[PDB]
Amino acid sequence: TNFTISVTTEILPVSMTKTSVDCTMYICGDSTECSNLLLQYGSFCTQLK
Amino acid sequence: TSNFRVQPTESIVRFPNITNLCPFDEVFNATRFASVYAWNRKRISNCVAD
Ligand SMILES: *[C@@H]1O[C@H](CO)[C@@H](O[C@@H]2O[C@H](CO)[C@@H](O)[C@H](O)[C@H]2NC(C)=O)[C@H](O)[C@H]1NC(C)=O
Ligand SMILES: *[C@@H]1O[C@H](CO)[C@@H](O)[C@H](O)[C@H]1NC(C)=O
Ligand SMILES: *[C@@H]1O[C@H](CO)[C@@H](O)[C@H](O)[C@H]1NC(C)=O
Repeated sequence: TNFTISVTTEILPVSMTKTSVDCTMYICGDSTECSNLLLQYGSFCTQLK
Repeated sequence: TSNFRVQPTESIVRFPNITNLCPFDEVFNATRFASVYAWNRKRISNCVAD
């Protein structure tokens, strides 16, 4: 015999903070010899980028 | 493609040198030496080595 108007909240995530990973300076830092050694590992950093 | 970096150019090593040098000849040109079981330990510190 009666009606009620109810308002409900629904929270759904949309996205997240985009992050860029620099493989070379995170793994080997500023060392040139470490970068030369890592260059023989292939293209892992390029694939992850 | 790549990343931007600043190449090193000069050194700003910050530790003033110690007033004396390390006497490495004390353990090398000693007039006598100790045995293996009871050696002689000479702590060399606060100096500049070569
Ligand atoms: C249906 O319900 C509403 C409230 O949910 C009723 O409205 C109330 O009516 C009384 C008297 O008529 C007032 O004193 C209130 O202030 C009203 N409430 C609101 C929120 O306005 C309504 O009367 C009900 N209808 C029936 C047929 O029972
Ligand atoms: C240390 O530096 C002083 C100058 O501040 C210099 O005269 C001395 O020959 C240097 N060598 C030593 C003692 O380590
Ligand atoms: C001991 O030998 C070293 C190396 O030959 C030499 O420099 C030094 O003058 C000698 N004498 C002493 C007292 O260290």
